Amino acid sequence: MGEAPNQALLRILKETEFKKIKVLGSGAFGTVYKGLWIPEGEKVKIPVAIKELREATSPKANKEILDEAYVMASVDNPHVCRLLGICLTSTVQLIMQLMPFGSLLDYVREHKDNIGSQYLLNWCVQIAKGMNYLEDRRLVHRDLAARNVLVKTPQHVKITDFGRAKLLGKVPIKWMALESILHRIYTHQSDVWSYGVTVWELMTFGSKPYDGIPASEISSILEKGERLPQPPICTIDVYMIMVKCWMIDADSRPKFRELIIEFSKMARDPQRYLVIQGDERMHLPSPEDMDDVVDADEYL
Ligand SMILES: CO[C@@H]1CCN(c2nccc(Nc3cc4n(C5CCC6(CC5)OCCO6)c(C)cn4n3)n2)C[C@@H]1F
Ligand SMILES: [Cl-]
Ligand SMILES: [Cl-]
Ligand SMILES: [Cl-]
Ligand SMILES: [Cl-]
Repeated sequence: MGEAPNQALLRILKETEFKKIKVLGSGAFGTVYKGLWIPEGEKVKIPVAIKELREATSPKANKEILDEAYVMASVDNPHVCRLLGICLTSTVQLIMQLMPFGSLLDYVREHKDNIGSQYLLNWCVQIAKGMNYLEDRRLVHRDLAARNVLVKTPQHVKITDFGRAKLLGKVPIKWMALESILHRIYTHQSDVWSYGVTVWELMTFGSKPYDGIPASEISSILEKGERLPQPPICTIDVYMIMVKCWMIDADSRPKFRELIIEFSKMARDPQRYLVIQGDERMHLPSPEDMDDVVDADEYL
């Protein structure tokens, strides 16, 4: 025992236990469907996202989806997405929890006129909680960004996208720490950098970081000492935390546990820390042969 044994269970599901209802999106990875999973013998209906392979089943693609599935089967935290199982059909399918409100990036862009300070600062806490869990599990995420946080409810977000994640190419330069761009060094403290950019995406309502700058210049821009600008809604309190995440010395950046502490202090008095016009009034969502629908988080 030099590392501890990963005693996670990989569950293999029959195709007959589930049904695809609509497509939620498609890329070069394949297709995410909305479905229901109904495990045999249990009077339980579980809403799922089924990520099917690209149909072009291929040793390289099949390798990489199973690496993602390895990590997603191995995590268990309220702010991290878990895999429910695999189906080993001709195109392999990962069965995941449905996060019905989508990515947090798209959510902030769509709902900006009704997102208030309490929600933004609570999202920051939740992402810091889930990243602190990944640090405990010894996983460096390597692709933290507001695209890769999903919304179960507006009150409940989870980190996803474990397809870069590593223990202990085309790359997302504008979320990466300087050591990662220059030297390929990745650490928990380089995910802290990306957390800073992620918070910046949220507090700017989904604005693109470094918009217009070619990715070759980013490393030189950063070496010269420039960072992303203070979002309009942000007090110096919140923005100084973003700045601290973007220090050159990685050990001078905050820990995820300290981000939990700081953002949760701020979340007890939101309007002292983010200034949003109309904040006091803003009210967001809180939610069909569907008697036996249980969410995956209650199906242990
Ligand atoms: C491209 O591989 C990723 C792997 C991670 N993923 C995921 N993990 C754990 C649960 C879950 N659940 C879910 C996803 C969605 N979506 C979208 C979100 C945005 C989207 C299309 C699917 O995924 C990213 C690109 O575009 C919607 C409208 C409802 N739910 N519920 N998804 C989403 C992808 F599969
Ligand atoms: Cl692990
Ligand atoms: Cl801006
Ligand atoms: Cl200001
Ligand atoms: Cl601090």
